[PDB]
Amino acid sequence: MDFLKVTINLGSPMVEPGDLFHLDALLGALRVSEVRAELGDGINPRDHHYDLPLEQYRSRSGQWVFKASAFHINKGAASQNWMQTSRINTAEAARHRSEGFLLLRAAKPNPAGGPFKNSLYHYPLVWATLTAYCVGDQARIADLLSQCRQIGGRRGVGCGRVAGFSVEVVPEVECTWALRAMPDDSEQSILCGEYALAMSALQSPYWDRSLHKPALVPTSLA
Amino acid sequence: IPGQSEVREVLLPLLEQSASAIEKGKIVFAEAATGTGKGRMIASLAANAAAKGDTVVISAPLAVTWQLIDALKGIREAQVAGITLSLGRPNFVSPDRVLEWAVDNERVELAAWVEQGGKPLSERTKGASEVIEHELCWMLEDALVLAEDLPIDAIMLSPDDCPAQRLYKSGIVLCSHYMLAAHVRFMQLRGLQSFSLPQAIDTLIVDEAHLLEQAFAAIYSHTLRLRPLVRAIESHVGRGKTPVVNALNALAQQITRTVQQDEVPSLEPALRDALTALESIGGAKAVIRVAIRAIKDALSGRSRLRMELTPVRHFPMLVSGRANLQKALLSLWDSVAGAALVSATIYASDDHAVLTRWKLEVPPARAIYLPPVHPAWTTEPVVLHPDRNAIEPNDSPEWADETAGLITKVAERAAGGTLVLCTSYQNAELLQGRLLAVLGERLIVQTKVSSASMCVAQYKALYRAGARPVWLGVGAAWTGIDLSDEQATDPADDAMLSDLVITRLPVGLNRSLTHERRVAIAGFKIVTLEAVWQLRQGLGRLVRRPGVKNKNLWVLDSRIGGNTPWVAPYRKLLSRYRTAPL
Amino acid sequence: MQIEVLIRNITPIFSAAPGSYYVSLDGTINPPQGASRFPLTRARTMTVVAETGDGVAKAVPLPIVPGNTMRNLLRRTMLKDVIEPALRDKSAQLSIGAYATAYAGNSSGNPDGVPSSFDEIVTMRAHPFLGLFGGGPRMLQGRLMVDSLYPIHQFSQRIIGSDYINDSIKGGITEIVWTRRNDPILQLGSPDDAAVIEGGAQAANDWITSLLATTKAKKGKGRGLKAFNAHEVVIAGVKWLWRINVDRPSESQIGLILLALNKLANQRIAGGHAKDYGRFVIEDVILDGESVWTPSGVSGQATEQFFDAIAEALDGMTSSEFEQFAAS
Amino acid sequence: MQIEVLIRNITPIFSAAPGSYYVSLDGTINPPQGASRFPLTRARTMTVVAETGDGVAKAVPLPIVPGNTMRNLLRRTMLKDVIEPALRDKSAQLSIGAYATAYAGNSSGNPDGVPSSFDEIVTMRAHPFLGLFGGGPRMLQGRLMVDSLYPIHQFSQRIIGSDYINDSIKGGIT
DNA sequence: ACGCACGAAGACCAAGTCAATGCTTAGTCTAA
Repeated sequence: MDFLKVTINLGSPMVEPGDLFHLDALLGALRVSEVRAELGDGINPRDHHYDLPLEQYRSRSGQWVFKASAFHINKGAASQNWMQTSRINTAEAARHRSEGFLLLRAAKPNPAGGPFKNSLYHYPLVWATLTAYCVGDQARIADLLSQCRQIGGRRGVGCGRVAGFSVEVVPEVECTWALRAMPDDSEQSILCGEYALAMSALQSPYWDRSLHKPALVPTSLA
Repeated sequence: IPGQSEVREVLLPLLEQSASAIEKGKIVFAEAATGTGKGRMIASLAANAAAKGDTVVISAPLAVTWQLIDALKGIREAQVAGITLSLGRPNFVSPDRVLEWAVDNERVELAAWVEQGGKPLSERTKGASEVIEHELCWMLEDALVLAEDLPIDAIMLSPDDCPAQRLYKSGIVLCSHYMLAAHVRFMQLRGLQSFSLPQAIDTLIVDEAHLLEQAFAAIYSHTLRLRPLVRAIESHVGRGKTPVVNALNALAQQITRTVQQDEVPSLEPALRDALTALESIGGAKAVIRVAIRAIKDALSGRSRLRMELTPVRHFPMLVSGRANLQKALLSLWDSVAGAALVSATIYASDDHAVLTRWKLEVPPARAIYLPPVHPAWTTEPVVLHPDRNAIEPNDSPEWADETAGLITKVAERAAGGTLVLCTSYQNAELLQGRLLAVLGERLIVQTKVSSASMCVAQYKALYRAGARPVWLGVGAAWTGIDLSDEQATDPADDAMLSDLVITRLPVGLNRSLTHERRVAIAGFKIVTLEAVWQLRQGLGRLVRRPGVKNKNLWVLDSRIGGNTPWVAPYRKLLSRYRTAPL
Repeated sequence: MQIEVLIRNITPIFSAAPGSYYVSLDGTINPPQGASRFPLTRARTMTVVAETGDGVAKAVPLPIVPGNTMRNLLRRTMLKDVIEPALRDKSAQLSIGAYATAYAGNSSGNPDGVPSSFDEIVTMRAHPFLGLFGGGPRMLQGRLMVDSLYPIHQFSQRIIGSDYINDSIKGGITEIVWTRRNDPILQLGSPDDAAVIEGGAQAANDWITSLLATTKAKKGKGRGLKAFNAHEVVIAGVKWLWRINVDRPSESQIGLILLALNKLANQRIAGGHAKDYGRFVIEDVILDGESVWTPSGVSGQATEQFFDAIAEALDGMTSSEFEQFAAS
Repeated sequence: MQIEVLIRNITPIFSAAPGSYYVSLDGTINPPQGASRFPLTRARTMTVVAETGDGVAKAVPLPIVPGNTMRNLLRRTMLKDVIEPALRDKSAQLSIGAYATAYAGNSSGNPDGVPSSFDEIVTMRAHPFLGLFGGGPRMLQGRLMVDSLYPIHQFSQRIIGSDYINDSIKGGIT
């Protein structure tokens, strides 16, 4: 209904997404947040994450996706490998075990695995300006993005705060909405650049492995 | 909004939201460009505030205070509320000392004016005393108009020394920044003289707030004036002069030798000696009482001591005052008053008015920013010549020679009246000698006495005479003075300030101790953007009327051509202006 | 709900950065091969962009405390100060699954993966404590989103903001503290000192001979006690800002957060327990732009409802809720 | 539990700061290469944030005693004056490894890396001496949080609080 | 009497790196 460019500015570094970060997924998450604040936490999230101000592309086989390209990642600084751990305080647990707060009969903790496992994991942190292209209503998209505060992931530890955002109408020739996971039988003329065949979901949520389908994923964006 | 009849299109998108934020209790920051009709929109905001009941106060320098008075007088919805004046002592004359001075000089004009009652004679004062219906006497503006032969500061209301004195205590309040300074002094001292200002006002508007912070620093800083003080004591004071000057000069020499060459422990004996001796200190007692107040302000323990010999005169100097104005003083103003302010240099390129929020302490949630605006006729009708300076802007004579030659060829090429922006008296005096050889009488420069009291009027008269005059501004001319050919109501004449040249960026023009605190806290970034503010302020002299069509600009500093990293904001600022296609 | 906590650390804050980094005696980080090298444990630094030295943008490191560390500190404070005493008052006992879920959100109690009904989600996400910190076998989305402890520094202006410019520090805030470990046997000086040792002089002689032989063998080509090294810490006195947001908080959850903030001063930040690192004092707590920190802790007429709600929740809290949350 | 000990030193306190420093005869630290330089072992100073009357917070050095050094001092004092006399009263003997771990926290430079049993952890953390310091071949968290020795100075007012301002000293103490 | 404790065991190749920040110079008078 109108061609849009979505720009997001970060006040804190975000987790660099391993796979494509799609504008429609973020809009669906914000819509689910709105309907949660309006109805509560008992809602089914799958009943409100398609009520987005984005018009849909449908292929020959009926496979459909939102016209919202995956966010482009331009890094203002080199990616930083962030380290986080996980451990249960062994002395504190021993005290609780002595005092009957904990019902554990096992003699020793096992840092390699089990309840008292120490774990080490890493994820990259990047300073970037999030730009993506979509087809929809400017007013409604801007309203939805107004309540968005964090971008990407690891939001519980405060990664990817939004300093601001901008939604602008741009000519179609700039860059298309196609830079996303398009269905397998999508038309070649609407694809921008090379598209490698891979397994990914076409509708949000994109982490659900039961929804995963063979799809054309942009090579220059993964 | 009442009073919006004269509001121009540029001020329309901002005036309504600024007025709405007033009742919201939110402090807002706006940049009404010079020549966009600031006075009448300030008057409209004042009328809006007066309509809803709460008393109105407005802060402005005296000249623009008169200008705003001229704008607000025609507003009935502003006239509905009682309009009160400013009550500054130097805003009037002695007048008895002034009377005797005029009698001794046989200046019958001043004598007749004072014996008549010192009633208004100038247009601004007459309007402010008649249309506002405020009986006034002994105003210093009329004395200055009658004669420019009163450069001394002894022309000032004697503390022991009237219908205006009755009207001091007898809606809209007219005041400057320093009236607010005096009243915040009153609150901070007694709550924790001229008390006409209400102790709680729901609306204040400041047309020049970027300089309000330095005014508050000035009131909260007391200068010892030690070397001029002892010189004046030797020249005038005769009551036990020898031992008094012995003690004072011993103090001056000891502080100069130890510190220059009460926070500092070594200053404690000097402070004790000054307290013991300077109390020995006639009508000139105020000249010693100011130094006494400076001494006890230093003794107060809340002050920071800055001292150094003058780079030009080598006279020892001591500066004392509160550097901690950011905790209780401005926050007291915020609690007392919900207000708004306007200044052409509020929002920086990347600071987003943070410097404003910090200089003028505002609660983090109470402050609301506004989008920047600029008319097309403010940036387009001027081109910058690429004639850069080839030498570092030091005080070396060769640099002065080269700059003088460059500005001489500029003046020869100059279309009409021109302004050369000189930062300090040192550079001007070093520069005026070379110019006077060629320009001759065409060049006119400020002095310690020569200032905008009569020099701006003389320049305006000479420009109308076709002399193509050159005004070598020094500090004062950087801000406030008007260079718009108001009489030529095309308005596109672009001749009284057809061309203007900048001699330095400048760098570190502000010398307030609060600026030192800010640069210590934040680093060299703050002074660079403050100098950007100053450079933008200097460009404010270029235009003060709409529809200007063709002017020219020259930049003279090797630093802009040296590609040093820190002058990048200046490059960005001047990049907004198209260069001269030479 | 936004919580802004202004934290000034009395003692240096030491959050160890992963990696084997070296330093010389003079203080040069990663000295060249020419001079001697000693191991260094640097503070946790995050690469941030800032306008350093009048530059447009510079990626300079900023010593911070990781957000996960702050989250775990808040969880431990709640557990050890309000939750555990409340459960003990009822003589409640927790299984291993419930305890692991409560203290680290570890799904080891029921790693099968349990479905959660909508009513169960509504009831449990409203729990005063477990709702804030999701996890367990169910592994919900917690309502708590705590930011890292960014220092109020020149480089953190675009992360903290300009609201607290008055407390910023211009220069570097990192300092190197050198540690040393000495062999106690070499410090014996008389048979009275060696009386407590069972071997007496013979044991000390054998220990010293073994040390000398090991040192000679190592010089020619088992590690002794003697060790010299340093660790980098953030200097004491620097102010920090902690930003906490709770998404759709109930009264009980906000009351629990306020109680934890009341009791947070007794805990430490990051590491350094041996050297008493991380000690801090709360200076100001801001709730939705309103200052609430009184000199006697978080108090006021605008927070009595939260305290009453959390006290009521603590009165009726039982271990069965923890077991149900942990699917045990 | 918080313990605050107020200490006035009769004799000067000298804690060596690692690294080579030089001073001239006049007293100038790190003199220019033209003048004569002499080796100097400075007293250890830890950078601290100090506020002044101007309200600006700046990083200034402060001569202190390291927390580790005087933690070891406390450990040695306890062992020499309380623990070891008690052991010797009953003719109790410690092995060389036990003595080394009691006085330094470890019997060797290589930690075991094997977790301790819960009952052992509880018993050791209930020990009057071992509970305070912990350590051992298997890292045990001690109960003793010990801080460095901060002189009561204008620079340390932010650190040690304002309740000891009556004993502060203005000028340099080095 | 199913649940939990507790050792043995089985994959097993294996480098190159370890700074990220420096920067200048005197006008104001419009409250006691």
